[PDB]
Amino acid sequence: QVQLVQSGAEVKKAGESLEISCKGSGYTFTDHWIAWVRQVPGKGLEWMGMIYPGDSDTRYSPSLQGRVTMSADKTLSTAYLQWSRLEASDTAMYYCARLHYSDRSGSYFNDVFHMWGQGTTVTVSSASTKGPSVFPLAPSSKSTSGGTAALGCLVKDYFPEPVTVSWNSGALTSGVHTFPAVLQSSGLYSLSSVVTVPSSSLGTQTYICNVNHKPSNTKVDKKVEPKS
Amino acid sequence: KRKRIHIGPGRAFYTTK
Amino acid sequence: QSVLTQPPSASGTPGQRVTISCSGNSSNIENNYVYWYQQLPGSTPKLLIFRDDQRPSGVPDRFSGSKSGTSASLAISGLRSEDEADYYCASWDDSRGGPDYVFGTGTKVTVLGQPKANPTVTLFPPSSEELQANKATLVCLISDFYPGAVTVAWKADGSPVKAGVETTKPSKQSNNKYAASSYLSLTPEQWKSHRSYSCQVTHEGSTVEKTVAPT
Repeated sequence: QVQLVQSGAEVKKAGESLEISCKGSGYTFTDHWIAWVRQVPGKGLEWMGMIYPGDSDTRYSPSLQGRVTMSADKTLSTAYLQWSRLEASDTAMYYCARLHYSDRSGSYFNDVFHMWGQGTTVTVSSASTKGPSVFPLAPSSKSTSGGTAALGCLVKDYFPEPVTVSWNSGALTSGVHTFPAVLQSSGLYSLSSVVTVPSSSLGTQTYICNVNHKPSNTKVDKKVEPKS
Repeated sequence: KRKRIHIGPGRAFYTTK
Repeated sequence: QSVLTQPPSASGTPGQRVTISCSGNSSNIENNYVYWYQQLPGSTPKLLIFRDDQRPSGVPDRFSGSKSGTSASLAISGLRSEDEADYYCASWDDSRGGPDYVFGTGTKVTVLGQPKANPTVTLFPPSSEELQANKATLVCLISDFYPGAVTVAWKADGSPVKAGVETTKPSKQSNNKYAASSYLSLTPEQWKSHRSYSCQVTHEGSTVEKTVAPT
């Protein structure tokens, strides 16, 4: 059983050093190239480059800034992805893959990434604990559709997750859509909660969204109105 | 060694060794 | 340069057949080998084909690879609900003095479990009170579409903007259709300066557009 087994999740802060590993067994580890592949949550696969355990020759993807490197121990038959100083955008899934395949008729292919590791998930946070700001998403002509209107609460600039939302102290529970959070380049989160309501009632009913963020112990109430 | 990678028909790198 | 271009999404009815293009250069696919990978949600990529059209033992023959010239294709026959995954092509680029591996942009394959539906867009501009706090954000809401795959694109006046955009992965709802959200980050300056900003959403070949101005 040819096997590539990786080291396991790491949660880190921006600026800290890190190593992850990939251990081949049940073959002559020093025979075949090992490569590293990165995948940012929701984005696709990227080639980072490769290492040759035999003589530790490496070839790096043209866009590896030189903060990230590769190494190989002939003793423990293991390969390493290394960082001197992690930053926010290092956050991804990292797989290792060995360059070799053999079909059952003994044929020998030297360019084929058949065997993969389970991945090492790596999280890097670049942000302190911040309670969220809330801003109203007012209903309007452009917002109303027949006898129906959308209004929302923009809950932004918070860390860490999660936040919770409710409308009119829970009394209103339909039809309420609270979307998934988005990660900004500032290291902080945002999300939007929207409700559709009857437009006949837009000038007589009150709408208040309720925002609760436990890590920072903050509660916020915002009244969402039309515009005069 | 067998550090040889064959990238296509009649095309290789690390041919030696 | 160095980018293998794949359509963002593709689709098929069950038992039917879908194909994915993979488009590159003379520096890569034309003369160099090609490989294909399947990536199921949450899981490790699996090699489906190597050296243009060979499939490792253990892989059905309904996966079929072809290549001609500057491009290549992955044929998926006998379309099953378990084929529903992300597909990536790859090959070697030699623009430099050595063997660089490169993956394609990726293709989301959904197996039709219902009928197609185009999305509805609602776009909110920045609120007065966010402007007072000297910040600005445009919120674009994309809802009730199938399959669950869209491309969103923003424009200032009529030109693309890629600064400060993030988009959510689509997820499923109380009409069994997908919804997502996109955010554009701006300065009150930027917002005030331009004629309009637009949020624009492409879905299985159809484009919808909603637009806002600072007035």
